[PDB]
Amino acid sequence: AYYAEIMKDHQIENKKKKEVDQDKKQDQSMYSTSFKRCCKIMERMVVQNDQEDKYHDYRYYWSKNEGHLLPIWRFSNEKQRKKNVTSICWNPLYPDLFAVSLGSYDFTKQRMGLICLYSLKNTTHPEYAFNCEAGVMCLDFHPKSAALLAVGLYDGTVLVYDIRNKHKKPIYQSTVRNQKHTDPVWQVKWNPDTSKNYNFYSISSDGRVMNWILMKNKLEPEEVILLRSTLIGLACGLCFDFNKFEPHIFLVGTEEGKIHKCSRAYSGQYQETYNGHLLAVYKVKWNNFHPRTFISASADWTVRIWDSKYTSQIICFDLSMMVVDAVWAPYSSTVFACATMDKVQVYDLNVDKLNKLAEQKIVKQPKLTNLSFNYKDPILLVGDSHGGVTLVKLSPNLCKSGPEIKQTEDKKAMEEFKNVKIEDYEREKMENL
Amino acid sequence: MSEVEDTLNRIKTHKTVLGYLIVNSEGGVVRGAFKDEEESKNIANSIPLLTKKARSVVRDLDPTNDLVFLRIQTKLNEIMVAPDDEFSLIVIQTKG
Amino acid sequence: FPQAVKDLKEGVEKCIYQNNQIDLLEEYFEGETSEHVVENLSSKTLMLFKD
Amino acid sequence: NADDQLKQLSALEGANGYVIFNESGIPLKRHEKSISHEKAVHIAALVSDLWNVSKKVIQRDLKTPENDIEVIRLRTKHSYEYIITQSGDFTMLAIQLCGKAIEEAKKAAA
Amino acid sequence: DQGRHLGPVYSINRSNQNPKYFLSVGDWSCKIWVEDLKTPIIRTKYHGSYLSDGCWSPTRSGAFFLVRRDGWMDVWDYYYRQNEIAFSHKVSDSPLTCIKINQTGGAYHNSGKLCAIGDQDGTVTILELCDSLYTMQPKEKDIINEMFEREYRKE
Amino acid sequence: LYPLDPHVDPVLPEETKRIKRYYFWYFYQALLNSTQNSLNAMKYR
Amino acid sequence: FIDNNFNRFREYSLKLLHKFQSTIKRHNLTSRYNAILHNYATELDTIQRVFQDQKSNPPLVRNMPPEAGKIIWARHLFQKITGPINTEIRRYYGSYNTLGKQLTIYEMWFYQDWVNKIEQSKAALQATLIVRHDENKKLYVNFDLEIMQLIREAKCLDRQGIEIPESARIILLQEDKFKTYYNELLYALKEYERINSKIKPICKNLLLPHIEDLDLKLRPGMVTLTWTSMNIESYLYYVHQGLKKLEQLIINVNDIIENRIENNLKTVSKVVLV
Amino acid sequence: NKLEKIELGGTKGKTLTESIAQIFKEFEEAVQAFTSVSYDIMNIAEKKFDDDFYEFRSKIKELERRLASVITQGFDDYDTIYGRFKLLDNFEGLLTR
Repeated sequence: AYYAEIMKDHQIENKKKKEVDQDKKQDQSMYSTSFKRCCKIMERMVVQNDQEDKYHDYRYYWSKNEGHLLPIWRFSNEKQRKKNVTSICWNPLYPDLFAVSLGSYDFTKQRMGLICLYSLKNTTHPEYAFNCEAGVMCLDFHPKSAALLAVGLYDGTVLVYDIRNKHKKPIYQSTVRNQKHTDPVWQVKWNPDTSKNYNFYSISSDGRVMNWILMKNKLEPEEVILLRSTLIGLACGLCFDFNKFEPHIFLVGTEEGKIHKCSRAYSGQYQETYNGHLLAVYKVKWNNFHPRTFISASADWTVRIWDSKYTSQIICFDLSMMVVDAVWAPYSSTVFACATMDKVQVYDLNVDKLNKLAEQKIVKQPKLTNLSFNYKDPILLVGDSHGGVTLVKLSPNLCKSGPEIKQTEDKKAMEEFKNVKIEDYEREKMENL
Repeated sequence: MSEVEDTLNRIKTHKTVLGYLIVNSEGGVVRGAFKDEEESKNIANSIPLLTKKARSVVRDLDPTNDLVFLRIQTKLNEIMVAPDDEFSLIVIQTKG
Repeated sequence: FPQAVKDLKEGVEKCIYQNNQIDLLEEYFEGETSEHVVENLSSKTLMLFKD
Repeated sequence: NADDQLKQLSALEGANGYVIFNESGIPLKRHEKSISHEKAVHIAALVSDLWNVSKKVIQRDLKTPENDIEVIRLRTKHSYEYIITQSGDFTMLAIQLCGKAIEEAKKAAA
Repeated sequence: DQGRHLGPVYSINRSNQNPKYFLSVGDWSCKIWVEDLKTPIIRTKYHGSYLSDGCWSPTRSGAFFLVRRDGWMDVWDYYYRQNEIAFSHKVSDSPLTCIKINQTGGAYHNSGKLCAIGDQDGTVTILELCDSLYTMQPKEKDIINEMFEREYRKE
Repeated sequence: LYPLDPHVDPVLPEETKRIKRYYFWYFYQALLNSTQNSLNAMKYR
Repeated sequence: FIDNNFNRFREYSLKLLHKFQSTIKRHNLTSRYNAILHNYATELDTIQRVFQDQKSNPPLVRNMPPEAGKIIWARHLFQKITGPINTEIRRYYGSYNTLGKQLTIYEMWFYQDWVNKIEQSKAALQATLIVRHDENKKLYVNFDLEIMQLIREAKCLDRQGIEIPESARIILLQEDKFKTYYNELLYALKEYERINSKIKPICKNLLLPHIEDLDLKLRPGMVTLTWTSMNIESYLYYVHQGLKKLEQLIINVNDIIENRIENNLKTVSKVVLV
Repeated sequence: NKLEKIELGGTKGKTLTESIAQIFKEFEEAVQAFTSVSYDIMNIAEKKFDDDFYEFRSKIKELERRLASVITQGFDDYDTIYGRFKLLDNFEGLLTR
């Protein structure tokens, strides 16, 4: 009552939410926006009580040169068992919400692809669905505004979505008039810079690195570089990555097998080439907390660690089964994960020089299409060939500043002692060879 | 819409859930999806009074702060209620 | 009383832990609208004049 | 020994306050951050009614013989969370926050 | 010398926002000038048939509307793109002999919203433009001043 | 005015009448809705 | 310490040579040679077991056709078996018992596939331009999946470096074109469908003979062209001209109906005259 | 030195001139390092200048590749035979052989 008289006293920003409601008497009365929240909350809290045993483990089960990987939850759909997981990504704002992009591998068989944004909140079905025309190969989130979702699919069409929008149609599309690349788009990434609107980067198997800029009801394409010898056509490209320290320098993997370092500055020239690999490189990724160092994972069952200055690899990691993808750990440098024919394998360079710390089989029935790392917590995501996406929390035996616990009290060390330790390890391999 | 009417169908189909019952602000049954009617009639009358009584508890301590979600936990059963001004959603989930 | 407060708190400590795992009420992109939305340039002919 | 648990409860992440009640209604022990005796008499009257009402209703109005309530979790606006348990005769009402409100409380302290 | 139009200069106009900068719509190709310089700063393409008339948006410095004797109107919004047309629109099969735009607004219709266009048939169409085209976009007047200053340094 | 193909028939004279009759019938329906709005205001007073 | 390094080895065969450079200065050399040969034996044995399990249903590279993928894999294995080889004769026999096989089987494999696929590709190429499915009653691109299959194979064989029949190379040289046409068509039809959705359902009868004007301009482009025409790129131009003429016509019609007439009708319905 | 003075003003703006400015700054660092003239003084007997030339020649070859990339961007912009011929005239004295 008292509060009602204060609103009458001070009529400044009069209370909206006018009582039009839904009405309609019968056949779906209201059941719509405040009540939707209550329905959504109820669902999650019903799940929570049945998964309480797994949720109590997930937070603080807490899992000397040994590692242990525990699979917790599997997110799948029985309609969507035909498609492969391909690319996965986490929202930069929210560490709970991640997006998986189901598409078709194996070429000869081709179906439609549905992008699924699974929240860690609700593990039963996705938070958002997105039906598309062909199989979605690459997915990514824009580091600044996590709503902006970058999509690549077959016939090299580039899609942009907003999670905010309710209608769930693509905000943007590439056409033949907007110079869309042919064949597919294996990898797609957002440019962190927001000075020139919103820069979206893509690579095709046609082999043209395309920079896309967001405009009002139009997409402006710009050819960054061409992949390009006594052969026919342009060289195929299966992955690219931009160095976070130097935005000019960016690496690109090829079907030829030869990885290339490339500048945004000079379009028709290569900075350097690496004639290490023998077959198609699936994923190249720069290491965290150090420049001029990166992993690549190729069809030829070998995972290799380069330094940009050197022309050949520093270390290789021969596994019998095919290497599918390798991804750097974000929390610590000198830690990466490699998935091979139902076998996920994590390494640490400080703990062991060659030998694997931990090897685990998340799921027995399928093969593993892709894995991606969370930046907030120690948790790896692992995709299956049957569109199933299992997460795995790593052991605390692996960590950073390990030699002595809380020694010297260096805040700078967490982004510098990591920069120093790979250099100290890098020198060791140069003495060996 | 598939989205409210599907999620409500999904939580019912979900294993170890006795039934979801929507209560109208005037203590009335909009949807009631339990096995025996006595339980559904009993839940329709009894629980929305507990939620109004439990709303006055949180309200007295801080009259800005309103009830968003109430969960009771009994010996055999759990009782979870998501109250709103237009409608209140009620569920009974057996403890694992 | 000594046994009750230990056994009580250990029962509440259990319920604190469960709710601290995940927020469960968080709404992803709550409030903030579409923001940038593509707007096609139209030209509506209101009225023709003529002799 | 019986004080160390009150110290152990503030140590749990999120925990603002606690208030314990007798079968009577008197508060046995409360936190210093939540108001002492003034709110502790107020917060007893509500929960003792809320409990005895709900205790009663589940045994009668649900028509379920032998099914006593064990916990009550009133979740609210902001990030408050009022947990009510019962060990023997005595009861209590803890108040936790969430990451967002914990972070807000740490910033306010800073 | 250089700026000489290939046909007669059928319409001149200068922006109400920045009066230093004026455009002249001669023959196929519109041009833009500066209040001292001899040669034009920005030539804008050629077009299908000649141009009869063209004017700046009184509200917005960036965009200016040309009308072609082919029948089409074509809009050049220099805030977004300097290479291509913003949008083109068929008004009549008969040619367009004149355009005028509403300076100052009242009742429902704000400034720069309605565009009266004169046809050779004798019909006069009034086009309600999009709520983006007449309304000012963020940092519009600053960007076009910087662009024109850059072009003045060019010449 | 649209040229389309020389050899194909320009339009059908039946359809040209239907549109006029439709947008006659649509205006008719609008004049009923207009009058019905008027008459409902007389019941309350 | 030497025993523990050997166990970790069974990539490691490369790391063993770095250790043997320091040991080269000082039967310690023979034992090292034996340990390297044992590491080669294991790798050959693991390949040998794999090649007898996978041969049937092998694991290909991502987006790879079934024929050329099964070739590349069996030539990937060849390149892996010929690393270790570069008493001491027994550990070459068992390897040459593999290298003797792969080529003899997976070359008889190649011929079999590629005399048989080419004749079926070229015919499937010279097959009109587009075909509508009588059940669908909608325009649809007539580009068989077997041509894109062949082209992508003919690329993958050039990359690993195998010599290709000149017939299968002619198609691969032109490739760049047959992608640009296929893209331009799939845009044209997605634009045609989009256009026939913009039209309001009251005027579909009215504007039927204009849709049958555009359709009639397509028909000679459909059947007469047979894909490999002299001037296909000329036809795609006339199509896009046609669609633009139908757009500007529809937008005029749709504009007067959506804006001028319907506003005047709405204002009448809310006019009240009391 | 002429490159700094050039203000093409064409199409997409500032972003190109900013890229030209950063290019001019890199040059200004190189010529400042050359001005140091440590030993040198056109001494034939000294084999130090020849090494300093090779260092400077490499920096110039890197600079000439950045100029060629900037010219190709600026040409892919104007999209008019007149605008493009005007661009050339600006760099007519700035052709690096």
